[PDB]
Amino acid sequence: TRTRSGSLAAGGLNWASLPLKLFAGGNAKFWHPADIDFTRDRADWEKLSDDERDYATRLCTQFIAGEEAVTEDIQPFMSAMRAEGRLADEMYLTQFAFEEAKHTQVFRMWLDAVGISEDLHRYLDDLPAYRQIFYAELPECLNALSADPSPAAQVRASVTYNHIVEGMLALTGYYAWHKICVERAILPGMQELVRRIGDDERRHMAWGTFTCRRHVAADDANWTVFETRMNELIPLALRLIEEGFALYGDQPPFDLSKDDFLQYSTDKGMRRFGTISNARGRPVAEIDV
Amino acid sequence: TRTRSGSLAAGGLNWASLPLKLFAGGNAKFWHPADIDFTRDRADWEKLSDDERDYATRLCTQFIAGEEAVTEDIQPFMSAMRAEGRLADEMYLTQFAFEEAKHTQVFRMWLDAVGISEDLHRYLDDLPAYRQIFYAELPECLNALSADPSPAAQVRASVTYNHIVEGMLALTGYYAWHKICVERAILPGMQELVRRIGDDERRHMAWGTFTCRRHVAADDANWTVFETRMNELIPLALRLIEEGFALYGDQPPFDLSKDDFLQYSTDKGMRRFGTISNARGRPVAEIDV
Ligand SMILES: CCCCCCCCCCCCCC(=O)O
Ligand SMILES: CCCCCCCCCCCCCC(=O)O
Ligand SMILES: [Fe+3]
Ligand SMILES: [Fe+3]
Ligand SMILES: [Mn+3]
Ligand SMILES: [Mn+3]
Repeated sequence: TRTRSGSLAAGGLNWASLPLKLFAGGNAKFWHPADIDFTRDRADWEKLSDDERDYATRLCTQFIAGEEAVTEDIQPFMSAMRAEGRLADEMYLTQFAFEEAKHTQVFRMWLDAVGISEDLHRYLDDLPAYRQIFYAELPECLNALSADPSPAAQVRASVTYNHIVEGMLALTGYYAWHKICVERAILPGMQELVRRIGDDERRHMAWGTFTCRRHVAADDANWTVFETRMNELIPLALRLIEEGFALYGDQPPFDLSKDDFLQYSTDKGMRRFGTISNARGRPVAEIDV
Repeated sequence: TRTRSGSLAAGGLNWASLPLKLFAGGNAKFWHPADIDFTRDRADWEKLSDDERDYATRLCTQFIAGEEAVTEDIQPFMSAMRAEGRLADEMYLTQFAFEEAKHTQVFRMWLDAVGISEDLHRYLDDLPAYRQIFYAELPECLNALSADPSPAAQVRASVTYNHIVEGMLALTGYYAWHKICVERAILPGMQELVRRIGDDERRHMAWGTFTCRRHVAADDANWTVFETRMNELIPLALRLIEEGFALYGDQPPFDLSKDDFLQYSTDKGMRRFGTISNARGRPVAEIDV
């Protein structure tokens, strides 16, 4: 439904804007899935116990379905950016979406490398909080942006996507793979993939932080939205973590500590608020363009 | 609105499917905008005549606005792929969209390198066919997919996007930059950018070809759709080319021949049909999955 082109504006694009800096970062730090050596993970995998394989398969399942979900569910944000006339942010989000596709790809390649070929949905059957987040909260909230690209809708969506799903859940998951792999010096392919996905995620989270901060600065009502949505989801995220532990008698393999993981995740969620609240009362110019 | 996850299916993803082969290709052949040396183009640029700069600025304007448009307008196709349950195609399209963003980026960097900072919309004022394609036909047709992800809607959208805008117009534009730059051995940064964008475009067009072929094979009614939409747009594309020549008295700089360019573009459009018509009557298995 088009009238003008952002790329043709006087002065061009502002390469110093956050989304364009992130885009350039993603270009400089682009990594190739074909560069990750998976040829050693199967040997480690076969040496694990049944329980250890079960746990790691279930963690992997949660990951790859989550990547897939974000790949799909990020799309309405691109639409919102277009509605706001923010080409640089739209550009950034194309990279974001591509990266999530590539995350989906690399987990799939790891699964293939370790010999996993069965339907994995069964690993989500007993994780109702997971399904509530990834099959309901995330798509429903993101999809709202198609009809309502308002600052309030953006903030709600960014909380769900960037601050909870990435900021709380994915980071806690990376910590889980850390606990599984590092001290035992196993699964070097997984380890490498997690490092690289982590690196991409740093940018995705920077974008989400930026997005909430600029709306918060512009209108303190958006702080309301932020705080409310965070407080709604933190317990649901924590329930996901709890349900996962419960399936293993709260004593999973790899010596994972339920209390450690709840503390970690809580910290990750809690630390989010401060990072946004600092935008309150700031000239939007100090935050944006 | 989610129920299952494609990434969790028995047997995983099919790495041999066309969209996944293209995705892997795009990963292997990823190019960095920061690798293109632009530091020599300004010197060449300043040696051109006013007329030559005018013509090339207008060609560049058409390009970068077109990249921007496709970056934006590809999005509804991702939605259609999701509706069809085709995760591999969705994945591919994230890469496609990212690449168009990066195309937009690199043309913007070239403009900056040559010292162009004015608002460029004025270069489109006298190109009404351009505006009709890029501001009306392309967004309207693509946007239809949001509400109607049917095979017929997909085919119409793919004709507009892949077969006309890329297949006919962009290819003719690459030929224009070839005529401008190669024999004179100028603008090595432009030349390099055009080669790299060309390489990405080969994949985008492969995807569009695949998409039309699989719907055509599945139902010959989709051949109707294809043929009709092509025949509707070819004259509009040719009018775009004509209007561009007319502004320069049908004798632009760089010794460009109107008749040569009309023949080239016509050939590019015409050659499209055969590539799709061969899918008629074929088992879809010979074309897809
Ligand atoms: C004890 C560990 C429980 C950790 C929870 C695992 C859930 C994985 C969430 C995946 C989200 C991916 C989102 C993204 O890539 O941006
Ligand atoms: C005599 C030359 C006239 C050529 C027409 C120039 C129009 C440029 C179209 C740009 C389309 C970009 C689409 C894409 O990148 O996929
Ligand atoms: Fe992410
Ligand atoms: Fe393209
Ligand atoms: Mn990810
Ligand atoms: Mn392009």
